[PDB]
Amino acid sequence: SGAIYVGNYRVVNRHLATHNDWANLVWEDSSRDLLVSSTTAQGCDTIARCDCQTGVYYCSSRRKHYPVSFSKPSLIFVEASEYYPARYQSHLMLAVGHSEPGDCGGILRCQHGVVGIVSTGGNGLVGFADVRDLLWLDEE
Ligand SMILES: COc1ccccc1CC(=O)N1CCO[C@@H](C(N)=O)C1
Ligand SMILES: [Zn+2]
Repeated sequence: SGAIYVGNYRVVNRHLATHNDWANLVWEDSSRDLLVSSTTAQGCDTIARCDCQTGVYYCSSRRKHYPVSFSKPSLIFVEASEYYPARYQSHLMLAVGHSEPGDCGGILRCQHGVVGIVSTGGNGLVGFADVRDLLWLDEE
């Protein structure tokens, strides 16, 4: 589990969104596994606006943050899971690292701020849903 709290937005994996998230919906995209809902309180996270390919992510199944090198956001075939059939997920970045299903939501960050959240995994890989192109998270 896990979310990004920036401004009056909450960014979560679409497959982990709650009824309150759907009832206060700002934007959602199944092909990216992302959903954004509105919040009453202002958050403290800031979004990275860069093309870094190195950063650090939180892994809840190890209670640890790991440094990683990750690929640029792209269209990748992801195997079937409990939440989606096997399909192409867009804006996904891959790294070598530990991830279990419940690790979804962990933040990936670089020197500039939050880059994305854990979305996929398996066999020593971890995939992150990028948020650096969502410029509207910084305003309104
Ligand atoms: C954290 O992912 C792991 C890790 C190890 C093994 C399996 C998973 C589960 C997984 O790949 N999912 C969860 C549901 O959403 C899927 C998606 N975003 O397409 C991806
Ligand atoms: Zn950066």
